[PDB]
Amino acid sequence: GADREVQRILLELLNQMDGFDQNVNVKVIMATNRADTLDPALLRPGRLDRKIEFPLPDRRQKRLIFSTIT
Amino acid sequence: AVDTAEQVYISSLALLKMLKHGRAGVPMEVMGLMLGEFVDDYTVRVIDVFAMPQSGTGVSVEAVDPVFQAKMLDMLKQTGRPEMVVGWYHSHPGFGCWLSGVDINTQQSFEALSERAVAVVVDPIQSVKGKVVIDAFRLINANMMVLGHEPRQTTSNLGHLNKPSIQALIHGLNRHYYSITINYRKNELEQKMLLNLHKKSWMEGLTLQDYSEHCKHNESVVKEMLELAKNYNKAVEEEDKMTPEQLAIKNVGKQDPKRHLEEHVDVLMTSNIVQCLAAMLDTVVFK
Amino acid sequence: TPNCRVALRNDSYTLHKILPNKVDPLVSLMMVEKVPDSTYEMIGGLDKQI
Amino acid sequence: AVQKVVVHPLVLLSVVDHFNRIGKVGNQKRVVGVLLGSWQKKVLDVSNSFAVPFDEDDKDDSVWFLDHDYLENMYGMFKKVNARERIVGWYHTGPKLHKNDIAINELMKRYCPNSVLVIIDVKPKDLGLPTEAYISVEEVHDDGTPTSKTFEHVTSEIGAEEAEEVGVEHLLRDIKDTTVGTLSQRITNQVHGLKGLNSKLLDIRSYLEKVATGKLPINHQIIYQLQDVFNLLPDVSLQEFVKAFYLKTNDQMVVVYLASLIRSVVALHNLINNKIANRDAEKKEG
Amino acid sequence: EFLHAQEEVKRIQSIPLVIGQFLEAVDQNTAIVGSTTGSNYYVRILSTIDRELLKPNASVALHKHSNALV
Repeated sequence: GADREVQRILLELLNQMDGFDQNVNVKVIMATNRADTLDPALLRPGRLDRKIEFPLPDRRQKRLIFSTIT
Repeated sequence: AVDTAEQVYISSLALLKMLKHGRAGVPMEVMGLMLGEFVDDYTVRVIDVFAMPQSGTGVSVEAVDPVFQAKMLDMLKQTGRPEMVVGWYHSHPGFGCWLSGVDINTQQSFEALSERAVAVVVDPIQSVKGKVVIDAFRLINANMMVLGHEPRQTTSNLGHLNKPSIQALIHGLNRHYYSITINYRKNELEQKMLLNLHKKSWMEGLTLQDYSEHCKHNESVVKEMLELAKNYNKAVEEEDKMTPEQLAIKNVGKQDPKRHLEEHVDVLMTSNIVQCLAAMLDTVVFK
Repeated sequence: TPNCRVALRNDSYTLHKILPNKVDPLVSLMMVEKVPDSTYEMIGGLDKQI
Repeated sequence: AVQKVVVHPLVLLSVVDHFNRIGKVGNQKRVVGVLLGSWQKKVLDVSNSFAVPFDEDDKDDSVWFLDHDYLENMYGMFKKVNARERIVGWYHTGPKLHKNDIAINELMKRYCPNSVLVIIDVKPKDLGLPTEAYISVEEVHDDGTPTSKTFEHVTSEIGAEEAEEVGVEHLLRDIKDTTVGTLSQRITNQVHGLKGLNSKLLDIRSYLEKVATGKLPINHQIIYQLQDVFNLLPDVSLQEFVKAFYLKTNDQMVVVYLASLIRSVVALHNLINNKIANRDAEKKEG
Repeated sequence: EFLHAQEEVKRIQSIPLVIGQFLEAVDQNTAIVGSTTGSNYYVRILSTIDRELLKPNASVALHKHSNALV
């Protein structure tokens, strides 16, 4: 059903990010849990390149997180 | 079978009844009959019009109740002034200057009853600020088309400002016979009464209003003209040496010299001096 | 001129003016691309292949 | 009981036409009917009118007749076509009011509890007044004065009916009674505003003079209660202008710097542009 | 008379407008706007408002029954 509409919305967002073309110094970042389902149009280099994974609390870091929060 | 460049002397109160009835029954396409009399063939005059509630059936001849119409006519004869029924009016929000199929049918019944029974289209929704549409036409029999068509008679009057709508052209109405010219009974003792009394502002010109909202208004005025400062700045460095009109056409900015003209500055200047003169006039009155 | 834009009328929809292209700007980028430069001078190390 | 009434620009002309059409055979000068409308928030409005032939005799002002069955049938038809419309009062022409008004009000108040009277000046257009409103109050003239009729005037203002702006603009289309031509129009606004102020205040001065002569009964018990404060209100003290020497004169002097100068500069820019164009055209024509 | 006439013609309804997002200013006195329900139709652009706030793909305001750029 409305999935085609979502695809068209992403297509326009791809159009806008291509229209950006480094004209100014603004930045765009998406946060996702799994990038497997994401469309290749954004996933391909030339539109967005830097892929960063933020893992689980990393027990040594987890104790650091608790100390910071506490 | 004679329909010259006919004109309707519609009355102002008939207009007011039309707009009030249309404003009341907006989406219902309320119906009514235009109370006019054929003093002669083409100088039809309408002095009064009434409002009737459309029945739940819709656009039907029985919706205009005959007994109710007769009682209303008797009431007008006893109190007021009697007037014949040779026309009808209808708020038409659906589309423009033409008649729907049912409207054509009920107008045909009216034409059978009356002599002409003009078909008047008044659009209550399109009339918003300046243009109210009152177009009147006649239904014709099949004989008028097979003879010399365009029943518009030999004169150069109904061709003045005769622009039937495109939906009216493709309907038979406003195309069967002609479009009737409209006139307004702007007689004196009536029109002078309206202009003198209704649009009443007679001692309201003494308002002072020095700084009721004007101190911050002047702040906005300075800010807006500061934008004009940047705009009139931007212009003086554009100012190219290649016939600046050539530069201006392809680089329109609607700046102070071009669109935000001196007239706006005059409006600001007039506003200031008016408050000045009013304050100063009452200051010398304060004795 | 086919594959262009035009202006119509309200009811009869009669032509008013042949507008410039509107389909192309809107859906120019769906899954394709027009000609880039990327000249062969930038391509290097694969001379024996080109 | 109503706080105030507001008359629409919707019924004034209808009443005048009704006066004209029924005055062809009835030259009594007295046209009596009912004004219909609505009263919602202590603001009474009139939306419809109707006239009935009406004859009078000067003998105690008790000779008259109406068509009440036809008038009642009109009200039922008007309510059937528009439920919100109701008889808000009854109107009579002839601003020189006679004594039958109390009998008419008593008879018609079965349609409206707060019966009101309305006078429409069909021929008179004195300054700008189309009509006047009247409220019936007979609950003792004053604290220490004898009984009287005392029909007072509830304040009336001409309202702004909707959808009639299109018609009135098309109707007149000649005077353009709007702020158009801001400078000149406001000058005309100042002109008849002074004309109205001078005429009305002269009327007040004449009333004070005639009260002094005593040829007419004196309604001082409300005249001085309303005019004493008017006279003693301190709008003549000029020391607040001293405290506000720059009341706006600062805005006056910036407008001189920033409206007259700006107009001079832009006009100067146009002329020197034209002079350059004319000089170039003259030199390069041949 | 003509200053009065010039101040006469500038009524333009002066009434509550509506929004259909502008697409792009093709030329002067001609334009293409997109109403929110779609119904993308060519309109006429008045000289009152122009490039100073006529950015290509920003939401604009249009007359209620006219849908004209204001």
